Amino acid sequence: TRTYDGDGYKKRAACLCFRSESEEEVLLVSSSRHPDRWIVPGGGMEPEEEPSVAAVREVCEEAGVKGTLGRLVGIFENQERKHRTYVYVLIVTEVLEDWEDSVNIGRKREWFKIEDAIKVLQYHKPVQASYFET
Ligand SMILES: O=P(O)(O)O[C@H]1[C@H](OP(=O)(O)O)[C@@H](OP(=O)(O)O)[C@H](OP(=O)(O)O)[C@@H](OP(=O)(O)O)[C@H]1OP(=O)(O)O
Ligand SMILES: [Cl-]
Ligand SMILES: [Cl-]
Ligand SMILES: [Mg+2]
Repeated sequence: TRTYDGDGYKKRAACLCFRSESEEEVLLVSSSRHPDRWIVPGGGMEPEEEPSVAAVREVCEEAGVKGTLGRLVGIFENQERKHRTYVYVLIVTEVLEDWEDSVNIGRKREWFKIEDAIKVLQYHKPVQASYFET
């Protein structure tokens, strides 16, 4: 069930999934519509679901990782698609071999240096590239 802010923006949460507390390498996943493209894992908040809980759930489902939830980076809007995403830091400590989206849609995941994550996100996901700006 999709959820919405009072202005009709779809509510989402995502994590920047870093290998370590150095925050030098981040985990991206393949787009569902266009698997040769990369995105930051994330998705819709469920009814009454805390944003931090949605963020951790979505990255388990999409990226097959778990770890130590860190700070909220910020809340980011996509004007064209009308959604508003809470973006958290997650320090990955568990990498699961088979995860929901690997099994269901053959979703891929890959580690990127921050500068390379920004590069591959820029064309189709410039707001997600902006997650990294600070
Ligand atoms: O229309 P697309 O380009 O395929 O994009 C879709 C769409 O995102 P937009 O809202 O930016 O269009 C989905 O959202 P809904 O249509 O379900 O509201 C989203 O699902 P989430 O917001 O829950 O992530 C899904 O992404 P995914 O399959 O990664 O969950 C994402 O496709 P991509 O981001 O993979 O291209
Ligand atoms: Cl790192
Ligand atoms: Cl976006
Ligand atoms: Mg998603």
